[PDB]
Amino acid sequence: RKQLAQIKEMVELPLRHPALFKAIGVKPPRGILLYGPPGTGKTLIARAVANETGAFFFLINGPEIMSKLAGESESNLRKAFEEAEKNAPAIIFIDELDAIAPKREKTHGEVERRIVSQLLTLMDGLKQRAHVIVMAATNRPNSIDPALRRFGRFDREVDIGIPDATGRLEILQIHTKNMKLADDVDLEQVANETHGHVGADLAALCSEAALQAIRKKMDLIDLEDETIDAEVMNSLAVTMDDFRWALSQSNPSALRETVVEVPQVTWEDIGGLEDVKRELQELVQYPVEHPDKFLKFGMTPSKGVLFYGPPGCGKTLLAKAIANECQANFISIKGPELLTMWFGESEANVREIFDKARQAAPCVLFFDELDSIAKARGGNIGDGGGAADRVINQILTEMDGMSTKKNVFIIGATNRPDIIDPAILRPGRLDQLIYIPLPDEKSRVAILKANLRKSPVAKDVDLEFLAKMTNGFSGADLTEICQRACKLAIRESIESEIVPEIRRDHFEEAMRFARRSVSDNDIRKYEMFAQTLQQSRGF
Amino acid sequence: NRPNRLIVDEAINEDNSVVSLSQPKMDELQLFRGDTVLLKGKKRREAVCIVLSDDTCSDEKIRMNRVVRNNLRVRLGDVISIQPCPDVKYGKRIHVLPIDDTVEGITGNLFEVYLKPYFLEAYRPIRKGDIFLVRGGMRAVEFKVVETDPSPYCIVAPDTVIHCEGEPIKREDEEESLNEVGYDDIGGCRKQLAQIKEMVELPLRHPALFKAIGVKPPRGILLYGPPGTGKTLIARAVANETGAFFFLINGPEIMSKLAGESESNLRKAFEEAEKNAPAIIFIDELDAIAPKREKTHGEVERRIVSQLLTLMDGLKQRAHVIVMAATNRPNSIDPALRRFGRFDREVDIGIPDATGRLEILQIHTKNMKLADDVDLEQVANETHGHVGADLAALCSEAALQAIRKKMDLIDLEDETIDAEVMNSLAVTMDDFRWALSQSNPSALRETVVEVPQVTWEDIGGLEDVKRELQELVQYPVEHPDKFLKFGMTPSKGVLFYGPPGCGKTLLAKAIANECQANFISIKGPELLTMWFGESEANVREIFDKARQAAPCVLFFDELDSIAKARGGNIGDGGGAADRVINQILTEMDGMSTKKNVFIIGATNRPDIIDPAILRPGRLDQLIYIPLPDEKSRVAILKANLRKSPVAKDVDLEFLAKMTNGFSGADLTEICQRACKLAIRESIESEIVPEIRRDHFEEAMRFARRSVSDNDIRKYEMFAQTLQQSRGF
Amino acid sequence: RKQLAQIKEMVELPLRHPALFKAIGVKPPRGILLYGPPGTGKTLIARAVANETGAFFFLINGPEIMSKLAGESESNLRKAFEEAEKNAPAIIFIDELDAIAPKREKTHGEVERRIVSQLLTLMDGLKQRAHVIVMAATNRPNSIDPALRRFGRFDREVDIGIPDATGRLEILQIHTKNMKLADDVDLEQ
Ligand SMILES: Cc1cc2c(C(N)=O)cccc2n1-c1nc2c(c(NCc3ccccc3)n1)COCC2
Ligand SMILES: Cc1cc2c(C(N)=O)cccc2n1-c1nc2c(c(NCc3ccccc3)n1)COCC2
Ligand SMILES: Nc1ncnc2c1ncn2[C@@H]1O[C@H](COP(=O)(O)OP(=O)(O)OP(O)(O)=S)[C@@H](O)[C@H]1O
Ligand SMILES: Nc1ncnc2c1ncn2[C@@H]1O[C@H](COP(=O)(O)OP(=O)(O)OP(O)(O)=S)[C@@H](O)[C@H]1O
Ligand SMILES: Nc1ncnc2c1ncn2[C@@H]1O[C@H](COP(=O)(O)OP(=O)(O)OP(O)(O)=S)[C@@H](O)[C@H]1O
Ligand SMILES: [Mg+2]
Ligand SMILES: [Mg+2]
Ligand SMILES: [Mg+2]
Repeated sequence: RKQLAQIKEMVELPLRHPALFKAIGVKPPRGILLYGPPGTGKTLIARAVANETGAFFFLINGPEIMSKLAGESESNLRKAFEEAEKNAPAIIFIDELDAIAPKREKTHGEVERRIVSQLLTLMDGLKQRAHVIVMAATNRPNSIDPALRRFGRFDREVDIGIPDATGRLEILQIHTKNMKLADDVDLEQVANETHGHVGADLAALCSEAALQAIRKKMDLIDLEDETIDAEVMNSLAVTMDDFRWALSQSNPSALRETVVEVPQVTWEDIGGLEDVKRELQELVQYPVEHPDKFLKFGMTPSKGVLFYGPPGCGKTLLAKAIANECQANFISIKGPELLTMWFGESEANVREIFDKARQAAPCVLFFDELDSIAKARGGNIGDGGGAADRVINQILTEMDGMSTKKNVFIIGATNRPDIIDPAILRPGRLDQLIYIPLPDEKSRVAILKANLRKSPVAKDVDLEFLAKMTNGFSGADLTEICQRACKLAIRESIESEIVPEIRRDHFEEAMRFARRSVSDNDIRKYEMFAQTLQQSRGF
Repeated sequence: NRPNRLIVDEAINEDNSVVSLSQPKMDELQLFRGDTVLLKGKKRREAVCIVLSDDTCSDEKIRMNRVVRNNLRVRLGDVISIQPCPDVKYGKRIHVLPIDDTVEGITGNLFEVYLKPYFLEAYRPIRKGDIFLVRGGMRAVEFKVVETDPSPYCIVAPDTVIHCEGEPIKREDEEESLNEVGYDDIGGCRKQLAQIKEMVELPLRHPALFKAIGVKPPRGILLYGPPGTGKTLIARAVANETGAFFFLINGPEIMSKLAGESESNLRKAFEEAEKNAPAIIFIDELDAIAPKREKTHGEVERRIVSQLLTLMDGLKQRAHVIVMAATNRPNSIDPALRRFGRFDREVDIGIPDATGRLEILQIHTKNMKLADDVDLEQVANETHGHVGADLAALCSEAALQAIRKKMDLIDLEDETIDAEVMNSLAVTMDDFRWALSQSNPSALRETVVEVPQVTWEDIGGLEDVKRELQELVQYPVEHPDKFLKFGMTPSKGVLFYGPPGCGKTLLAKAIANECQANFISIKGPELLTMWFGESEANVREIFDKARQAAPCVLFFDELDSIAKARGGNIGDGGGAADRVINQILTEMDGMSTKKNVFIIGATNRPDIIDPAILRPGRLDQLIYIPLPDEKSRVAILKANLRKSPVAKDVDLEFLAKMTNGFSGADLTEICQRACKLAIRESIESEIVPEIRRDHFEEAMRFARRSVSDNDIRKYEMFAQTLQQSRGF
Repeated sequence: RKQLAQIKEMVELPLRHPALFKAIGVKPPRGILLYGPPGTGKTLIARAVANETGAFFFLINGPEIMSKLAGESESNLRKAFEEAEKNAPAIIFIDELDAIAPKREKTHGEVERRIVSQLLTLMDGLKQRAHVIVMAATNRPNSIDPALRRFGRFDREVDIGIPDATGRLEILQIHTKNMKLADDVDLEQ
């Protein structure tokens, strides 16, 4: 939705008013570069915006250029540009570009850099003259010739990520609108258990689910005829088990990367921690929702917040809770995934993970368990020197190039804040330090009312009573208690088959098998860094 | 709607023309057990068969064998009409003559050995124009009738005389030979075949049905499996047994010709399929067609890659055409071809297990009649890494050994061979024994997909962990209705820990077979030898095989091997983390909770593994394997000698009564020593063959302890206090 | 000695009885791959087993294929296979193969993988039809295209190592038989 409107801002404005641009000095768009993983819809949206404007549209994807003999491939591309000039206004769209201009460490073949030079010539000479726009699409950032990303050829780029749950909701109906659904069927719950599906994945899933429904009646009906009657087409309708069996197959097996979703946790949804709820807003909410402030008094807002404390305190959720109330998206970067993408002595994939948070403004970036990088360099005892890395210096240098007026907010999280370099803790990258203490009574009662929201828990139990005994337990312990109680209740529910509700004794058994996620000595270690922390800066 | 139409499906019985049905259809058409049934098809032809009764079957379908499928010209996915015919028929005179197209090299009388055993205990009627295939003499030959008694009135009875003439007739174009591959010529891959049966014949037998509906039919299907799995055989069968056109281009004939016409040949191979719709396209090898990877050598070879991408990208609906390709390894296909719309659906065909390998022997030795003392059961149990090609080569060379064993002394030098000695030949025990002792089993070994055969009664003891493993595996497999009414979510990972030699691999297998799931065993050192240095690139594909083979239970045997290489005993200055551990712990988090894939880890020193995989959401439940108790100690002894003639003088419970502080390795090695000493005195007495009490008595005294005592209390001090180690 | 008898088990059996294999279902051998260090005798034994059977034998080693101009090298190999079909039974022997199909980390040159694809085509299409066997020899295991070691092309391999003392005894006399030796001379020590 966000990616479409800003195309609506740069395509139809310089097309529906050709003579308006001829008098004004504003240079219209020429080149638009597309992004996104394969199957995102790089072709569908281009075809829609090229066919629903009335202007001419010409299609050349990539391979038909390299499929023909040498010599005429360049001529075809050259004529495809002059044919668009005469019938102005026109538009040009290129489906895949990564296999067209691989002017990188490959540099194989004489004829293939010829077409790269040909396209560079055909775009470099594009003065105003007529009203023509070329557009290209690709799958990864490190696949476009850097000579094409210069100003005047490809200076404006849009990143289209994997849709979230509410983004994936509309994709189901925009393809199943001709499929009338029964009363007991809804598309809401089925689009909630998935988190990495794109339009192509959902289209394939619905197609095969419909095939399953077709065969479920063709196996017993056995109607062998050429033409089919409409008296049975209308009676057919997909059921619950079809969408259940569709996802249990191998079609969800796809590629997973940084997903852009919006959180759904707000102030009433959580409880307690009034001492840090009062403070996080002071440094996030106001310099987002109050543009008039923060420049009359001078000064400048922060960019970075480092979260620290006992493990299992729910730092990721605490960071999400503030990002959704400022009308910003959220990208979750957990520790080990930034380590598995490191390989050895070659990553070359850092600069592009920050731009997605920039095009999707406003956005709140989160680094979950940043302590993973220090794990690999040196842990526990450590090496002879500092725990610095070529992946840490490159990100701490990258976060300093941004202007203070951008709304991008980076948030770090760690669990052992004594081994991280003060280099990122410098006054100007990570200024404010915020401590996450153990959950109090108001949060302990809330976590229990939240982790069983979809269970038929009887009213015989008391929610406040559990938090009354539970004092020295962390979020992991509070969750695993409920997990154990539900696990024992679900066993007796099946055993009675040889009524299905959770009773007080079910929580009572889970009470006795409780353990402590954290010890005691590490606690006072954590709140001795809280009051005296500015002393560690610089030394 | 005339409820008599039945859907055609292949039969499972390995015999002559016998059609199986269900029980409601038995009483619906008022037909008895043994009766003459009438079958009607298209092209105005009549065929007869026998209805067989079955109860353990599917809901509603017929079982249509290939012998009369060619007789009635009916393929898979068509319709068949059945009706009773209570007509009394008696056979007196039948005339049959072979065709001179396949009788080369056969001399002598062929009616007293190929027609006598085939007719007795059959009572199978015949019609005019029936094409039935018989077996015998290392080959299969079909018969055809030209003139006989007026059809029908033909029943096999001993009172029917025969007489040969000695003049074959020329075969016409009305029928086809049965020597080609059919749907019944493939065995070993059963799950992989049915889901192809779900995506090939459905969008082909109903072309106009898809034109009205909005469901997009399949276009590209990518095959997998090690070489020799059968990537060509199944494709040829599914392309030839559907009636649609099939065109073959493997890979090398494209690159063998001169530059310029190779692309033209591929371009014309696609337009020739459009006009004669419906058609199908199959590509034998693809890894050598599109190597758009670190190779990128040669100008003309990426030209054909772009040509094929162009020819598949432009494939709109139009006609009903499907392209299929096969390969040998996952890291050999151009990633540009695996996009949505070209290759989005993939099937993994692994090495068949023992019961999978059983059928491959007979589907190639059916023409080889075997003696009484020979069976194919035991010979397919000692092997674990053979595919169809390996077994075919093994049987071919075993037959050659049998041929030479009589050609060395018979010395019959003649052009044509007689059938009087072909029938007398039969392979023996020593042939299959000597076949495997040669170098033909030397092949490539990888992850094999087998089903365990150990259940609750097969093992004993450990009631405290049998009671618990089921609570977290069995119910959220066999009870789909649960685990969402109460909310919550099932687990994915279980980590096994304790003294070495406790049988953790077997304990993990015991639960996987009772939930109707396959099993893949990943032992420690094999995932280390595939690591090399700074380059593995082979992790992402080892998890998808457990996903396509749902349900499946994955097992990591001795995960502690990875920590061994990074740092052991003392350890390094930091954590024992690795780029092979982070990439798998990140991969196991991308999966949805509703998948039925279950990963199980096993270790022996659970104090040096990173808590990163022990996070609450990857490895939540921790299960301890204690020392075997009395009930398991008696069971292991009754299990490890199941194939030995142990006398009744010994007592099974008595041994477990002395044995208290011994582990599974010790319990096994005691029996190994007892058998080893008994087998020596058995041979020494030759200068009776049963195990006596003293044989176990000597093994009793030479017993050792696999584990010490101090490590024990170390193991059960982590059992009660383990949640404290999470996070620190 | 051991390596020879098992060739005696797979060459003359499917050649001296052509019509016997036509009636039975046993698939005769097609491809036989040789091994051994250079000078082991990969050519001598092939010539002996091809000349002492009466069947036709055609020789193409390796380099004459790559020595000629581009375009006719493939035609020569193609015609060398059809010339053997008409005069059945026949046999085909290739002297060196490591320099014919280097489909490995080398992958240099356009025309040289062309002949690899040509030979793969000419062997892949070999159904029963006549009684023809192709044989090839090499010097090291990591020099054959893995695509050629598949089932049906090269699935049976023999390793011929360096002969031992008693193995080396006979080699002296099989070449010095025309050299009459004195009384005080012996080839044992
Ligand atoms: C499933 C869940 C697990 C978990 C864990 C854990 N160690 O697994 C830790 C913290 C919160 C957790 N939650 C959780 N999840 C949510 C909420 C919520 N309550 C408020 C809260 C969160 C963090 C802090 C204080 C209080 N708690 C609120 O609703 C949305 C999701
Ligand atoms: C050959 C064999 C060796 C072995 C060993 C070993 N250190 O070699 C350890 C554990 C079981 C072993 N088995 C074994 N194998 C089997 C069974 C069985 N008994 C039940 C059992 C298994 C593990 C645990 C408890 C009890 N034991 C059961 O039948 C199938 C195979
Ligand atoms: N965002 C989307 N919304 C709706 N349908 C979509 C979307 N993306 C893809 N589809 C469907 O998927 C089909 C194929 O889309 P593709 O063009 O293959 O996707 P893509 O992003 O262009 O990546 P390629 O072209 O496959 S490399 C389209 O015809 C649509 O039916
Ligand atoms: N699963 C199988 N069942 C029965 N026979 C098989 C099977 N797989 C292979 N065969 C036999 O082996 C012969 C050769 O099969 P291949 O096509 O070579 O196997 P493949 O899996 O296609 O790998 P290639 O083509 O050799 S790279 C077939 O003609 C069959 O006789
Ligand atoms: N095993 C052997 N027994 C007897 N003479 C041999 C043997 N091997 C080689 N020779 C002799 O050596 C000569 C040359 O043999 P070669 O063909 O060169 O050996 P090779 O094993 O084929 O390796 P190449 O062809 O040189 S790469 C033959 O003509 C024989 O005279
Ligand atoms: Mg597209
Ligand atoms: Mg094949
Ligand atoms: Mg030589």
